[PDB]
Amino acid sequence: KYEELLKTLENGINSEEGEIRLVRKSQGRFKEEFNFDLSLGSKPLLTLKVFLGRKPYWQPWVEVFGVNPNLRNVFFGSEAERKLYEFLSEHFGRIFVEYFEDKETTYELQKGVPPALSRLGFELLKLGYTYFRDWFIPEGLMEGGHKIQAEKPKTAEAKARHLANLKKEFEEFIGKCEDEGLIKKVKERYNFLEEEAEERCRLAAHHCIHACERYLALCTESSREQRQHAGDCADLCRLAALLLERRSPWAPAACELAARYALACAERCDGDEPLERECAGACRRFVAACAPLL
Amino acid sequence: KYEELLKTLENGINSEEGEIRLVRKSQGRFKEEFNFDLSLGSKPLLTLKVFLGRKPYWQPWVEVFGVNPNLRNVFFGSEAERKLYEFLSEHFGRIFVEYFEDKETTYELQKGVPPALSRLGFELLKLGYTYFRDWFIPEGLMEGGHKIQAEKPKTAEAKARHLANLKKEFEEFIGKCEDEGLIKKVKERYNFLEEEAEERCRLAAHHCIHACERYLALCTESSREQRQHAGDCADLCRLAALLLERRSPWAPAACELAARYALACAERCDGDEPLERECAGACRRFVAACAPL
Amino acid sequence: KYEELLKTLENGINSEEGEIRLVRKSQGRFKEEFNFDLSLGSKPLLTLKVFLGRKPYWQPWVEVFGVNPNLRNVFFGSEAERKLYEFLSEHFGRIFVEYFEDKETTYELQKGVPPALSRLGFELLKLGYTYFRDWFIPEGLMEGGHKIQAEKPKTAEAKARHLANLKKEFEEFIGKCEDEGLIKKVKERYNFLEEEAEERCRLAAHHCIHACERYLALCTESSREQRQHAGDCADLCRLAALLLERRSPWAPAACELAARYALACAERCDGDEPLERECAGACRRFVAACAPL
Amino acid sequence: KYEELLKTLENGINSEEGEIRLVRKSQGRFKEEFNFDLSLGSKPLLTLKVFLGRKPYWQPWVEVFGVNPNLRNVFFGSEAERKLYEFLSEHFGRIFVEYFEDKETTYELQKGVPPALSRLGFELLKLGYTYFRDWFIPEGLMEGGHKIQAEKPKTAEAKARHLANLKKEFEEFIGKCEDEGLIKKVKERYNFLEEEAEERCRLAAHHCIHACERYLALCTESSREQRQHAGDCADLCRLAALLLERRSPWAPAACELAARYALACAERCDGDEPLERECAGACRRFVAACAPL
Amino acid sequence: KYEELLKTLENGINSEEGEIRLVRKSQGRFKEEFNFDLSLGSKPLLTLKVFLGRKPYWQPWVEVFGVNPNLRNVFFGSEAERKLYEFLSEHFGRIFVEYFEDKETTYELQKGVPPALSRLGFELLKLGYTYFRDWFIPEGLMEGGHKIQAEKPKTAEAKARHLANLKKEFEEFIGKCEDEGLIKKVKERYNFLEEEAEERCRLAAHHCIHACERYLALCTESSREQRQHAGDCADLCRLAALLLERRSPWAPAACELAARYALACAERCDGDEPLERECAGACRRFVAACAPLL
Amino acid sequence: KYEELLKTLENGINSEEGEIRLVRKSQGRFKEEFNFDLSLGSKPLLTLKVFLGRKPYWQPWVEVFGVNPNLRNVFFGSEAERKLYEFLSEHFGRIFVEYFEDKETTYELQKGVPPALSRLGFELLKLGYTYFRDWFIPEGLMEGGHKIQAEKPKTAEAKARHLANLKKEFEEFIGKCEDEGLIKKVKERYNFLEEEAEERCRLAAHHCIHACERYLALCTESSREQRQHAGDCADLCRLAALLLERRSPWAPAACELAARYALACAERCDGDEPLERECAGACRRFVAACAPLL
Repeated sequence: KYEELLKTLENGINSEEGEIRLVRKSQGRFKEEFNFDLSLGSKPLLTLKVFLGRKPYWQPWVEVFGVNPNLRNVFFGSEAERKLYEFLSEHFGRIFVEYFEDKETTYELQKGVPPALSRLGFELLKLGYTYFRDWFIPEGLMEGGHKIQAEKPKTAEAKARHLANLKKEFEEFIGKCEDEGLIKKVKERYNFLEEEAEERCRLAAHHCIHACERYLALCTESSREQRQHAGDCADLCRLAALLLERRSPWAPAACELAARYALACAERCDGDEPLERECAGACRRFVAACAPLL
Repeated sequence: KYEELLKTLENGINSEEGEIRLVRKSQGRFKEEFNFDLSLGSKPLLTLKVFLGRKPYWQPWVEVFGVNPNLRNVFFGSEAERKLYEFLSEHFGRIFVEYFEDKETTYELQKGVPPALSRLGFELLKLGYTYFRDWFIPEGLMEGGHKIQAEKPKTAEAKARHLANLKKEFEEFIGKCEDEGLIKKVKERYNFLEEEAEERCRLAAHHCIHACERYLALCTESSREQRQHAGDCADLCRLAALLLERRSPWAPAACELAARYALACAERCDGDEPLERECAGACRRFVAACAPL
Repeated sequence: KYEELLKTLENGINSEEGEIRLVRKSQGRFKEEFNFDLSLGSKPLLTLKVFLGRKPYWQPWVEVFGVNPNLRNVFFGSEAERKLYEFLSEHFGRIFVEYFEDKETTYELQKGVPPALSRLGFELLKLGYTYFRDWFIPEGLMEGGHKIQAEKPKTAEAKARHLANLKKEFEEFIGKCEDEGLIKKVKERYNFLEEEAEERCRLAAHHCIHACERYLALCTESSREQRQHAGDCADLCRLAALLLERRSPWAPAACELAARYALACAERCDGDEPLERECAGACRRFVAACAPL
Repeated sequence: KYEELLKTLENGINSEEGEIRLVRKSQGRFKEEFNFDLSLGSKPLLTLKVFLGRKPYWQPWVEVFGVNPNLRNVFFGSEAERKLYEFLSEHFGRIFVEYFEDKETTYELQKGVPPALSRLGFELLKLGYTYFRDWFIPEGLMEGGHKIQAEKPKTAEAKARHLANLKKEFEEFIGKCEDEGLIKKVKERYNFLEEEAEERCRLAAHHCIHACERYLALCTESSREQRQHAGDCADLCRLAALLLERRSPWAPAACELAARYALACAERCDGDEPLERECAGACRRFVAACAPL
Repeated sequence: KYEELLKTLENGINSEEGEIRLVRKSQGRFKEEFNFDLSLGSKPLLTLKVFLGRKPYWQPWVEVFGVNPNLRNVFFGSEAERKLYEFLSEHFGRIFVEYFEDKETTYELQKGVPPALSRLGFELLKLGYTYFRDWFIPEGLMEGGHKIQAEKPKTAEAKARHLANLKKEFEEFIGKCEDEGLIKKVKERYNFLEEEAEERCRLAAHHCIHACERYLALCTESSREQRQHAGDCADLCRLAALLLERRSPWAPAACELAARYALACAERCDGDEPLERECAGACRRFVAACAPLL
Repeated sequence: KYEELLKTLENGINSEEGEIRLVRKSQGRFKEEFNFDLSLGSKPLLTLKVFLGRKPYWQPWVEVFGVNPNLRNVFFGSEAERKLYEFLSEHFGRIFVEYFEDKETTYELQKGVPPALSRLGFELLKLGYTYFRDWFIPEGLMEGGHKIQAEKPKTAEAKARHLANLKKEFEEFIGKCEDEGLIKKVKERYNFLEEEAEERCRLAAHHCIHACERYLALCTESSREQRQHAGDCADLCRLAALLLERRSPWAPAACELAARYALACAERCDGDEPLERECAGACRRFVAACAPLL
């Protein structure tokens, strides 16, 4: 677990803004803790502070800080930044990021944007981090207190709680804002999250319906509670589909429901056959397509 | 209006228990207020105290009280009771009924049953009265204070307001009660409503549906957030009937979805024109139908 | 007290609509309780139910009810109504008036107008009744429950308590109402009060002013926090009259300042002596005057 | 039940002020409802309006009202009043008494005395009525609304519920009142109760004590958390009597301890058997006794 | 902006307790951040940690810490201390100050004095800092957590909110205290703030009245809404004046009001003339004299 | 005060897990502040950070941190650990302890055990620390934020408030837990606290009763308010005794009360005699035996 990191950074992480490399390393406060100094090309970029974990009670986390102010406009918002986080998410469930050198994000948070929807928070949201905390402790009191903390959801349940929470704070945010430029930006971000879910739902439903359609169709010895299951599930997935194909905002409400009786259709039509292997199957992939919506 | 009454009561109402007749009438405290004493068969039955209204600010109401105790087990739960309320429901939007002589209603109310779902209150609910109050003022203080008051909803908006609250009142009792017979009785009363509600949805959605088709069709100068609104509303309402069609089990969930984005259509398609008047109208008559679900 | 009454009512009250006469009287439920039926001209008018008091614990009160419907558009809004209340205000600190037959009052109350500012309630407000209750108990439950109850303030302290609350009640209605005619009517009723309140201030400040001059002057053994208190109070009250003098627009702000540090003078200059009795007194009669501002 | 009444009232109740007799009776609004007019000596006294009950859902009640004002200083505070309530307490679990003609009660209620501790309410408290309501609806609105309503406790559980609340109501008044005579009167009324409560404890603990001895003794198949429960309860109750024995000053603190772990015995030793029925029973009759302490 | 500081400390800051001089400097955590070590005379005194700002989203701040315990009773409460803060306010809108070595202030805060009214907080209050935070994080958890943070108000509005807030906490404080010595001290402080405002109001009113007096007096073509404006404003300023001349506590309530119709008089009587140049003028200086009261 | 520490650690603190010794020392942030590095036998163990106090406003405190992860299972839970804290309580009223290297305690806190009843918190509870705070600041935000802080009660009053508080949180805890193993552990701990108090109460009562018994017995010129005092107190102490001898849970409720009228008996029966010297005496020792219960 420790070496996937050290070796990945030793070879380097490439980017169009320069290649990201390890400059210096040092032991952190605990035995499972380390400081990694990084360069971009040859110039100093930032430091990672890492804790590797101690099973079972202590999770790994990584802290990115000490960004070179001279690279702040170059780095923040660059594919360099993206590729670094992509790498970190592969290994760390909790991440902290100092935002002093990030003018965009800084500005946005000060205007009340939910943390998950700021320039920087959304980079992490895209990578699956769902629970956010915005720290802004006065540096005069304690330094290094201007950080976004982000964690991946431990269950399907918290994840939905969190997305529900972000949905609430967004709408609450939309309602109090009076910057036309800012609102538009914030909205592109939600849609993009909404949008990617809607497009997979569009298809999973297609092939959930056809699984349900084909199921009740030719499968010989089935119930009527089951041809009412595959029967109705397919029609839910149909309407869900209708709203999503016209890209209507009321689609996920439809998707959410259709998911329930795809789950109900999945759960109860399954067994050993090829058809209920794929009907219940396609439902569950339909039930799955719906979760990141809400 | 008063002569409509005097004529019916003099004429009689037939029932398995005898004819209900006007015995005697008299002028009340007010100008449009009257007391009608009724007999059932050969015996005295009860009094109606009626107010005919003073439009627009004073609604008509009727109070049923002073039941003959010799007839107490004869009247409550009878065709006589139905025939009278069925009758009264046609002229009064507001009704009061003393339930002292009705042990069922009494017992049920004493054990926490919502008034609309009590033996007596339920008869009124069948006839369209949606708002209920259970009064139980001590007689040592003021005479004439054990009454169920019930009202017809003032608007489609109110009609739905009353029913949603009643659903909420229903589940609380259900969960906190521990008498199965009572619970079975009450659930049964509740269930009958839902089933009748589904058939009410079959049509209300219909004259709601041809209303949204009619709205987005010819009404040109509307927003386009509105035609996605009126557009999606209709199809939600389209899918729903389909489930009641086959009388399907996964139906009440859907009308519940379809009703929420039927309300959003009502709210956002406001207007002075005929086209948006009947559109929002037809949507809202569907939602009221939907509430006990 | 009762003979004062019997004599006046037998004698008559003159008005543009006819003479109000005692038709018939009768002993009530209690010893000092009586019903007086009145005629207006040739026709029956209404009943007064009166209580004469049982000092100190039972205040006198009068209830106006049972209005002749043939005269309903004749009486409400008339010299007859004024003459009766103007009369009643001289003997009863508490009054009840059924407003069923008064559509204005009805409508206004139904649309959320505070009772004191309704057509009917306002007549009572003019006569010094400051505390109001709008009762609207359903007649199916209890007969005789649509009444405005109004009371004269028990103290200068109460007098001001009632009026401050009414100002608060006024602005809420103003802001949430969307009927200009009604709002204009109500603001007009409100405005008339303020204007009359300003002239009430012209004098109340006066016999408040010579009271503080009189207080700090000769009363020696008082604190010195008190003479800055009574001292500043007076001059605040001095500057204020000056603005009402010229009937100036920047006036109501000032009495509002002067009233706050008139209250602080009341509160801190307490005492058994005549000098502090009339000082705090005269300050407090000024504040009550000030409240609707 | 009604003939028990008619006979007693016709017969008379003797007292220092004269014989109370039935003057006249009449059928009320309901079947078991009757009005009895009474005379005291040669003069008319008051009316009883009575309800005999309709088991199980309608408790009997009696309302005392319409007192002869010529006798107002004769009746309230008299053997006549005691003899009537002492009598009524034997047939009615619920009582209403108009207190208009009782200045003491009036004054006390007007000055914030809890009803049970007012002159009138206290007479009822002596007879076992534990739940009180002081009604004071304005007569301009509804006639017959100044009454004390008092009820016998429905269970040992309720009996204690009423008394604990009254203790709480007592200390608030005590602390916020500044009339020593009134406070002395009220404390005196309160004190008399506590003293009588202690003797009530002497026995209730007793038939509570032999009940727990009887419980843990032979009842074998009980938990062992229960025999420490029933075990400790009893000894707490054992130590307590010992302090009332000598009528000791450190006593009320102890019954207060012993009552808390008497309640825990009630709560945890539940059961269908006779042995746990009378055990929890005897514990709970002790706690109700304990509450005013 | 950076050099006004470095040079001012290089020449020195004088005081009767010794001269304040720069001993050592060092780069802080960010590029715009620095540590300045200071001496008093020749002896070590304290360190400043400074952030210079990064327009537009990051304000400058300065942190004073690491006070020599040996100079704690000499330094705290001295003109040396005063002159140092006077200098800092000239350049920094936010300041943090460690109070371990300050027995007076420490004691007072522990007794509940609002932070703005403690020995040390009032030194800063005098210099215009209006928003306060009292930090007392356990040093065992985090060191350097016993600090007063103080900021200047960003608007006239917040300033009044803050003064209102301090007025509320003071009165609330007065009411719960039972130390005769402490209360007296706390009160001298409020008065001094109250007092300095009252004395300028005394005069601004004098010359606001005379501006209004002279205005309605000789100015030929004016309205009656305007001779009611200058007319009434002058009389407000008069009463205000009366209460302030007898030094009555109820004066600022009067001053506050008179300000409104001095503002109303200022706003509406102004235009091109010499007289409304100075009438509206004198009102606005009267409206201005009133603000620091409340 | 400073040297009792330095010398005690120089000679060493012994334990069966090895002897605890000073490795290195260093000056802390303040003049009254120090870092002590410690060894177990010859191996590194942990660091103490100490503040010695500055009378009157600043209490001493000590911070234990930087535990060797390699000794974490050896150290935590060992008599070595016990003896170190025993020593610290003798000199410090406030203590902070880092718990990363403590698997037992860590696990338990994460399950909601009141801090005073965790493995580590109870070690301190036994030593008289009564007020607890559980810190778990994210190390990514600030390191060294996973600590238990514990303080001794400043008065008899707070102490009872605290014990009452722990009693409330315990019962509240018992009610929400669903780990049979964990609950049992948590309960042994409360009982042990409850138990040690009950056993002293058993005896103090014995000799309080006999003090009261002997008092009213032979003492010639006494009141009847006094023979009602010693009279009744003895009987309270008797019942209290009865419940405690059968070890009934309802005993301290009895003990609590009996304490009141032992106090009442103590206070009022005392004076110059040998008997009221010991009666009031024995009561007060009875009143005293009761306090740590609740």
